[PDB]
Amino acid sequence: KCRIEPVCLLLHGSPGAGKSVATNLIGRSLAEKLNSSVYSLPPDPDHFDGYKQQAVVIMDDLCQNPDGKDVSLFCQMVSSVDFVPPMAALEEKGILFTSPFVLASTNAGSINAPTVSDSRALARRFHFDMNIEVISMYSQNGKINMPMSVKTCCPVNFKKCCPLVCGKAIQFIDRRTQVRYSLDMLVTEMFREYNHRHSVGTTLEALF
Ligand SMILES: CNCC[C@H](Oc1ccc(C(F)(F)F)cc1)c1ccccc1
Ligand code: NA
Ligand code: NA
Ligand SMILES: [Zn+2]
Repeated sequence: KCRIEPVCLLLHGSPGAGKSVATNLIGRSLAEKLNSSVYSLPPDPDHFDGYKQQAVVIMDDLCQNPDGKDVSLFCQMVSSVDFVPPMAALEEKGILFTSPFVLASTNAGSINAPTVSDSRALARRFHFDMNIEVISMYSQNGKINMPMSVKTCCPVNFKKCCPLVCGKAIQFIDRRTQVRYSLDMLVTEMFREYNHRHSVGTTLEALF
């Protein structure tokens, strides 16, 4: 346990609910706070082609019934263990996974791991576990309207505001408590959690 655990978000939404744009805006806002960038993890087995310790890793379109290999990898990523992603297949040197944020999205209502033990392990890692709701005036034919939603309407974590950012077009609902957030509010909550985990007091508390 030498690593601070990444702060992890899981977004559940129907197809066309804006999941991919939401994770890429949340990730870019967080990544810029850390003077870094976003990396989308390839879904295929050697998942880390292009990984350069970017501050934000995104996993889009998680399936409802993941492979044991996928569960295993995810549980390593979102933990305090030092580990080297599978890079030998890419003929690239082993580098440590050090990204402090992991964002994922799924069309599944609930992720079912192979065993209930694995389901518990996933649940303790999805620190922010949120449902996406698209507001009906910003959706047509089940698809979020991006021109409408990005048109400039101030926000805390973005330069300009738009319906996507301030909760007019898309909202996030906490799956446990039903508390509701805009995208802007969610970035604040996630960065606050990152600061909590890196604070001196928190890291010292772990010595007892
Ligand atoms: C074959 N297509 C799905 C492969 C895989 O799906 C996953 C689904 C769930 C998880 C979990 F649960 F977070 F571990 C991890 C991966 C995935 C999805 C997106 C990015 C990397 C891996
Ligand atoms: Na948490
Ligand atoms: Na509509
Ligand atoms: Zn706005």
